[PDB]
Amino acid sequence: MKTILSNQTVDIPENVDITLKGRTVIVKGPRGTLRRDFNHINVELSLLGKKKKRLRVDKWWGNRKELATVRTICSHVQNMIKGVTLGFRYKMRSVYAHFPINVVIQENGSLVEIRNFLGEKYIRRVRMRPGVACSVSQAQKDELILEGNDIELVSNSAALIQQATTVKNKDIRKFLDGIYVSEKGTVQQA
Amino acid sequence: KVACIGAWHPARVAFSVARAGQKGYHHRTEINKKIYKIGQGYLIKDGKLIKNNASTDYDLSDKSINPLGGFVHYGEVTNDFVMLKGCVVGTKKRVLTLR
Amino acid sequence: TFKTVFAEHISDECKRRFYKNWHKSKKKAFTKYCKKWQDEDGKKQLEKDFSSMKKYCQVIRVIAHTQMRLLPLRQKKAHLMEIQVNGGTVAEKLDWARE
Amino acid sequence: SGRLWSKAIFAGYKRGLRNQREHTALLKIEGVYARDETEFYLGKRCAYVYKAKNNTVTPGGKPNKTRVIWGKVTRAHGNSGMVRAKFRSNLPAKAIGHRIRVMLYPSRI
Amino acid sequence: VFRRFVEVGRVAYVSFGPHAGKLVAIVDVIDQNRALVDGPCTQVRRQAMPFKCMQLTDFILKFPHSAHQKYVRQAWQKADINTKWAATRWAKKIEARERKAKMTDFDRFKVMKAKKMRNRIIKNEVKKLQKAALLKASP
Amino acid sequence: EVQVLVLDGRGHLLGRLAAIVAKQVLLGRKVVVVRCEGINISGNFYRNKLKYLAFLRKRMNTNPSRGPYHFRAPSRIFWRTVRGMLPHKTKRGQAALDRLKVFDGIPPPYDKKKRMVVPAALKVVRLKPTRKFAYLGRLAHEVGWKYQAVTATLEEKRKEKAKIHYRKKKQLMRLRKQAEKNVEKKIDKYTEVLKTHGLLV
RNA sequence: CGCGGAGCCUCGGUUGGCCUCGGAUAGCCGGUCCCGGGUCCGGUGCGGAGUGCCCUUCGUCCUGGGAAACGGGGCGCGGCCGGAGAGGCGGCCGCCCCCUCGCCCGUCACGCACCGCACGUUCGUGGGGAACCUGGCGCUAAACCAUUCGUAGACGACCUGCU
Ligand SMILES: [Mg+2]
Ligand SMILES: [Mg+2]
Ligand SMILES: [Mg+2]
Repeated sequence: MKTILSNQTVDIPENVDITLKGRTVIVKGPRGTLRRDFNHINVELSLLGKKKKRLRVDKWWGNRKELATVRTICSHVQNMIKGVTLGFRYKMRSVYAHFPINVVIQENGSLVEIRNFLGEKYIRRVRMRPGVACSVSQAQKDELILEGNDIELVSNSAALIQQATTVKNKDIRKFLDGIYVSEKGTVQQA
Repeated sequence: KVACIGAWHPARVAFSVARAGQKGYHHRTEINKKIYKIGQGYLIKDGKLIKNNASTDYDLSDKSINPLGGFVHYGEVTNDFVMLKGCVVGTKKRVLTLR
Repeated sequence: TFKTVFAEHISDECKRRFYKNWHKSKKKAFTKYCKKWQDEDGKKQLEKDFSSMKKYCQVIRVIAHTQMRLLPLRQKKAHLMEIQVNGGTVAEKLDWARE
Repeated sequence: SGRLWSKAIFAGYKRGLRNQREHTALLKIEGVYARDETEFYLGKRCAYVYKAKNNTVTPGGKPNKTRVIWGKVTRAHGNSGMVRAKFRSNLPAKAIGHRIRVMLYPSRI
Repeated sequence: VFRRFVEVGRVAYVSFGPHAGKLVAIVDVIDQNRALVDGPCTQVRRQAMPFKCMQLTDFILKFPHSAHQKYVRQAWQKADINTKWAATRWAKKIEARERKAKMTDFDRFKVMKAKKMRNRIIKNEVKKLQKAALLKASP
Repeated sequence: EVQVLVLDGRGHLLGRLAAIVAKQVLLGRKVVVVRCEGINISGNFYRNKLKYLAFLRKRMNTNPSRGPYHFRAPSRIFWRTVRGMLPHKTKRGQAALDRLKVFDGIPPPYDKKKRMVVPAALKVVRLKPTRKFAYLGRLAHEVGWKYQAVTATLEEKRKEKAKIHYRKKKQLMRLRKQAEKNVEKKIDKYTEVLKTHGLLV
């Protein structure tokens, strides 16, 4: 079984004008621009319309494993389109039982530093990805508010600072301390 | 002696077993020797030479770095010198490369 | 190694290094070489050998020697050494070394 | 003027894996790499021209020091070019990987 | 990407096999590898061919799948495929490629003299065109 | 045929190119393989690295200075695969193996000569595109080759001298095409003879 | 420095060249208008093509017509420039100097035309080794031993010194 054709189309709003340089999607919107190549996948990308501009992607004689990469491309393109019109925003709370975790942001949101995690002296310093700007909230008492265009960089920067606050050599069913991603939202809430 | 120089198999003496031969005169590079003093040589200044390069600001004696009778098997040090902490490779009069 | 340039006046304690028997030699080392520092057709060869060394080389090393006549030792033959020059660009560390 | 013979490589002798028969040589003619392409060459004279120390006689000239071992291309060998050739005396093993001339004598064109 | 498609009516060019060099038309598709295939005006009777033998052209005929011989013959004849072919560059390249092969020893001589002269004029002319482009004296 | 055979190494699979080379070297045929960092190996990277690290453990434990010599440049890894396809204990295979010159990058005897490509040994011909492969230049770097940075800086310098050559060569090609329109009333006789006999479509 | 000559000895292979984009492969290549790009126009079973391209070699004399005339030829001199990854190579100029021949198509005849027959044809003034004549321009050393040293040492080796 190899399926003759499996396609999936993506609707593009009027804010963003994507281009196709082969298998490279350059999405360009109000919040900046983005770029990924999909040259590790054999698909054909084509812009369709003249007024609405869909984006199809076809596979042509794929087996089952190749047929899964079609909708992932569509999902990455849709996270590009959401990223350059709404943008990504992760709010993450700092959970502590006794020792208040003190986060102070270093140079222009590129570096955070974490002081008092489980009452110890070593200072965590974890650098954000290029493009992700972290911040300390004013809505609540202690949550970080980091945001950016690309989803795989905003999410990686939350994962670096969550794995920076790991409890070692203790039971982690008590000792629930750390900074954990509390919600995965957007800027410019539609 | 070394009593056993290998098992039956491998039917050969390995390169890792201690054997007799040359000791010393090997090139060696040792690190992290701290400089304690860069000493100044004998210079002739006002007709008579100032020779106090082993003086401190706590000793103030007019003595050179030379011990009485000179350095044994070497001679006397009239030039600039370096005072390193500890021991370094080679005999006396050995040329040392210090980087 | 790309290109080597020597100075015009090398002293006898350094020229003694190039011989195994100084006493039987005619002391002829670097004698046809030194005349191209006082030439014109050989002079222009020297600054082509600096400027090509300025535009190709990445590592510069100066060739220096000790001066054994300040030492109380029996040896008169000096020790040559290549000591490399760190810091700056290659053109910057080259005309430093020519001074 | 001009080359006027077609150039071939002496590959080896007719052999099995652990036996070789030195009376039949195997040639690779440059240009032909299929068995249907090799019918042109199937009667052609062929020579192994080499030089030695002493002078020998030359038919049509003064004594050179070139010597020739003459042969014929007899049949095809395999599926890709590769004729096999029968020489008057067997080729020395020094010749393996050197030039053998293929001559265009007896013609059928 | 992908301007030429296997479909019913697509005219292909058979590249090897026994019917090598013949235009032919795709009548129906079998099992991803083979195609029912008919050349009514190129002496290829209806049969099965693997897709690796055939090379797609730009020509498409209009008939439904698995029609008989006469409906692909008359679709061939109007919008005449035999004369649109041998006007494309691709049929001209094939025509030139075999008449170079069937070139005798004397015709190789006449071409050799002609090309040797023709490259004298062109080489002489490019000497003049690049010394006239060399006459440039502006900062 | 007395010239050498210059093969670009890039894009070629290691053991498919090696059987092509080893049969040519035994038939006479001087051959030079340049740019051996571009040689590919099929299977994903970590798999092929383990096969080299498993090779790095075979050493004569009595005296490893006698042992298998584990060459670590990409040119000398390729040189041992073609040696394994040669009868190198005989005089014929030793006289083969010095008809073969292997290079990392493209040295200045061979940078101004046009390279050949063996299509029966290419990655785009011999692998399915959804199969993982590796690079001989990368894999040699993790096993101890000192010089992929200096070889990359000398390949990017070679290519920018080669771009200048191309756009001047291509600048003469449009002067020659310009000439063929200037002189066409005086070569129309000769472009008919060439067009009749299969030249000049 | 010469091919400058004369001969040798010895090792043999070889039988025209290709003087360079980088890469992509579910895409490439080539031209072009406006600020290396966007446009636009072509090509794509690669024809601006290695399934390719370039050189072509009977020699001359009579004699015409085309191509040419900004040319050809000189190990011609003189200068300049490029190239370092193994540059061992590639250019551009100035003056002299000969040739209007060499490239195509034609007139015109001639050359041992050696009497059917093989190793012919190149690279090539090949590599290597001795000896000789002819010219110019040059050049005038070390190493080892003996000796001394003791930073070294079984012995050799090593480190040293000597108007
Ligand atoms: Mg515990
Ligand atoms: Mg010969
Ligand atoms: Mg090592």
